[PDB]
Amino acid sequence: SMSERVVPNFERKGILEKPVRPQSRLEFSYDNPLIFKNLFIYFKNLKSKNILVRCTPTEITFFSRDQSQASFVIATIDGKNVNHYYASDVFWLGINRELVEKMFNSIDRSFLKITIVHRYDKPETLFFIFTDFDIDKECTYQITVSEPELDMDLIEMEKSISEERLKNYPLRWEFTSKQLKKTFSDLSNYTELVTIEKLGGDTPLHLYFQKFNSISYHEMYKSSNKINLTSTIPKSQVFQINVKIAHIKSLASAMVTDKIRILCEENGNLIFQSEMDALMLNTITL
Amino acid sequence: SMSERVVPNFERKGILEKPVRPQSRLEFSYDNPLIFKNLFIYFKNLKSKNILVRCTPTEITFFSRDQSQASFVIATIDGKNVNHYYASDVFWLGINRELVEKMFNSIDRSFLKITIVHRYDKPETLFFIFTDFDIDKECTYQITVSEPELDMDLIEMEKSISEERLKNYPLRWEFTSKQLKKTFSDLSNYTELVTIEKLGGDTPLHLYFQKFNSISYHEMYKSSNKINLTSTIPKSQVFQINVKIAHIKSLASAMVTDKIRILCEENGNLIFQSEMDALMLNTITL
Amino acid sequence: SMSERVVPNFERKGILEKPVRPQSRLEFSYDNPLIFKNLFIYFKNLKSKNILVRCTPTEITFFSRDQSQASFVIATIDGKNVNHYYASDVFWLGINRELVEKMFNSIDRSFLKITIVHRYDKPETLFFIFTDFDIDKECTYQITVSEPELDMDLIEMEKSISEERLKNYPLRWEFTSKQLKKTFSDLSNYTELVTIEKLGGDTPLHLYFQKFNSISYHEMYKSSNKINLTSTIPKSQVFQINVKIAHIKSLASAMVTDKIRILCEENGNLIFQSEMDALMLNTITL
Repeated sequence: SMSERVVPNFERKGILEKPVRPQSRLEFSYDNPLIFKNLFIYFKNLKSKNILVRCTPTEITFFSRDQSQASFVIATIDGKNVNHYYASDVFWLGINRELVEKMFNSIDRSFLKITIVHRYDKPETLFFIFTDFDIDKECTYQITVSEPELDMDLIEMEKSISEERLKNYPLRWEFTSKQLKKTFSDLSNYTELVTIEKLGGDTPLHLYFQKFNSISYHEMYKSSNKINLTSTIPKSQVFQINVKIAHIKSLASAMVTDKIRILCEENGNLIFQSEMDALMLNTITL
Repeated sequence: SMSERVVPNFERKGILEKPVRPQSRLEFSYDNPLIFKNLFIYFKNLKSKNILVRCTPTEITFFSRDQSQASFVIATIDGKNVNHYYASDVFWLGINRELVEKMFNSIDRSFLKITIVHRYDKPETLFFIFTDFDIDKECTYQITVSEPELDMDLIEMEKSISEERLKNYPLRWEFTSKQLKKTFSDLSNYTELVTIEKLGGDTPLHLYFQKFNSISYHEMYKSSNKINLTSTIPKSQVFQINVKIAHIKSLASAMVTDKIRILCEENGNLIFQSEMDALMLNTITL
Repeated sequence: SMSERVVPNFERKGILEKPVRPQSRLEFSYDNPLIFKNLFIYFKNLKSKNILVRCTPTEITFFSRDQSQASFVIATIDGKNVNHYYASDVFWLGINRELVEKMFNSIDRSFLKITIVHRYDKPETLFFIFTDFDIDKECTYQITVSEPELDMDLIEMEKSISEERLKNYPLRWEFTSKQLKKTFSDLSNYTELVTIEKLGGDTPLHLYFQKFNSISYHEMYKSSNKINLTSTIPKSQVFQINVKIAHIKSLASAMVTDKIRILCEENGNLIFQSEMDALMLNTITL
């Protein structure tokens, strides 16, 4: 094609009125395939067995829970922010994560494009196409998919991440993926639980654990503006919850996105919002 | 000496009429010692036990087979393309690969020169000298070698790589070491055998495997010019062979050279030619 | 603060007349925390169980021996070469290395400052504070320390590294940490002991081992000026000792400093002096 390395001249067309191929129930193309690799490293870290996929004319969404059933994951890729998107209607698919694990891990910088196709022809087949433009090499995966495991709680977890319900969480801040990784990797060296504490007002955010007669650790954020922290905790009121380290380390080590928004409420539930390009990743740990 | 790091001022003299030292049956010197490290990483990947060495007044050749006896390796370093070469006559040596494994792995960028000396004085000793010019440090290895294991098939494998016999292979193309590594690493994630298929004419090269009800994988090269593919397969004739992944991954992971020429024939035999600087590496898998 | 990354504007004030906080028996601050990480990688490589710490109004010193009891380590950080130092008197502390192992390993480039505080308030607590200036994040470790294990030989090992006793060692040279690592890693591939030999006069330094009928290895330094070698061995006199590889590889792999001074005497005792910035590291292997 056009090479200097191949110069990537891709157009972000978004949602199309009709597919290129007539039997396509879904046509997806994206110029950032590493998004899918990091997403499924996250699914691997969570030891998720099955990935629920919902395709609508506007976006595709991947649902999953971790093995310990504590964390819920909702990853939606917006069709208007990708290079090519069409979906005929609302249909669902089920993918075994172990089957596609190595396929997603095979994504490297030699692939400038990922294509996903589902056809009425093969109702139990999902096509994944990775394209190497340096040598015009097309790598096509034929993945056998099933009709979805119902999991009716997804109707309640998609409501839990609504913006009406989100702007009432009293404590929120932002970490880079590097910062979230460092905090919860260092914490995992000594503890499985960490206390998150914040006094009402302009006091620092505190993360700490205490072990008598050996080691106590306290990490304190003395400038709330530098982590985009906002708090609605009443003055002279103490916000204090304990959260598990394991699932947060799984998301942090996956490095799925650039920045990560952390939202906390008083009964211990956290929400992690990791938005990058076309991918909006939400983690609900209850 | 002359340093800015030491400025390497080495001369490629080639073959000499007589050695520097009088008792030298073989004097070899080369300014690219990493060639030998990658060559013996390959020998290690193949689990080769013994390396057969033939020294002639024109070149030195290393023979070996893999543990499964499927692959044959012929690596010859041309005396006219190295910095210093002399050999009195045609003689053979045998090296235990396990004995010299760590020695070759010790080669790094601090060594700007490898020297190999065999003397009539010590008929069962092979000298390997690595020189660090930053501190004038000379690292000398005294390796005990044996008289060679006969292996008479080498007379038939050196004939098999003749250019008369090579230009009749109907299917050939070229991969970079990175491309050959990616193809056969990704293949090894799901299969032990891959089908190589090519229809006569200007059709794409196809590599694929099929597993019912789980995963099928197909990688297709839509531009034969971009992989230097040439085919003599008759029009409307189908070339189709199955090849083992393991031994090819061993060569690809060794990253011995820059480019790799792949030659296929209809009964499944492959030949890999990897030529870099003074080293010509041939892999015959039958 | 002042950011372009945060521009580090730290002052090296040295020793202060009185602490900032009134109850501080020791106040230590340093703008090179990676020194402590490499120091405790060394302590980990030696499998040291307990670290003896002596704090004086002029400097802080860390003592330890390796598990095999062959090597002694004396690491002193000079208070006049750090950013902030005060100590009320001469007192001693004991630290369990396993307890603080992960804490020191958590030091990365996101921390521009390490602070160590001991208070009369908490006599069995040592505070370690790492500061991330990008987000004003303060990571405080509360380490439980004990009153020191007496180990009276430290009075004899601190005398052994006196400059009066050091300038009589007949053989000394200097390696970069990369060179010391390469020599004793390559040696560890084939041997547990290496012979160090030097003939009196301007002859090369020799390091070698010999194994009959398999492999002999000889590394020779043909330019003594390039490794800053000085010898007081009488002419036509042979200096020859055998030294263990393990403990030297532990120091070399730790990469604690830039250069390393090696001192040898005729009864096999070695001394390694590794001085970097505020840290002076001495290794005595008897």
